[PDB]
Amino acid sequence: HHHHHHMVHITLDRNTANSWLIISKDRRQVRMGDTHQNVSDNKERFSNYPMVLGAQRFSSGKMYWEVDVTQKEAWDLGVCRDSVQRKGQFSLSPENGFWTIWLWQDSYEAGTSPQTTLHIQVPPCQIGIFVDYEAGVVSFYNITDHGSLIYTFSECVFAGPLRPFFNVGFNYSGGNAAPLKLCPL
Ligand SMILES: CC(=O)N1CCN(c2ccc(Cl)cc2)CC1
Repeated sequence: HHHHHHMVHITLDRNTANSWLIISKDRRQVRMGDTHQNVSDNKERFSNYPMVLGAQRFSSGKMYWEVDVTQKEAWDLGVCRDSVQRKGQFSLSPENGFWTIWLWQDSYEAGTSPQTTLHIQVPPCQIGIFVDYEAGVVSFYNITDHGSLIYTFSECVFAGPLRPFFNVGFNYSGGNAAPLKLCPL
């Protein structure tokens, strides 16, 4: 792909984070803590899952960023509506305002309803995410495999401002403590 020139500098929004997340001082890295991180509750925080939003809101244009997923067993990545549900149980789908892919139990899947199997020969250490607001497109790229396409959501109905979306996943196994990191431009 040739989307690199639409690179944007994403930072994480502490106020949206699940209360067990630890965000670095530079707001570029997030990981699961072993306990509640001693923050007050608020209506923005994701309650049920280890999720956080980027601070940036997008309503036009073309945007590209990259996320490091090295040595994680489970994670979700993509974009979502600013108005997504924060509290309680929900599935990641375009109907609920999410355009995402994930790793879970040694398989990669796109967050359609129902979910779609992905075909990845080279497990990615870094993921590129491309959003074309006007075209209604969200695409995912395998940076470890020379930028090969993972998945394209097309005919997207964004229906609002978009935010970068992250889920570091639970760490029941003791093998998923590693962070998500926003990679430098
Ligand atoms: C609990 C803690 O402080 N940890 C564990 C997770 N860590 C980590 C960083 C990068 C990568 Cl690739 C893998 C794992 C940092 C140190």
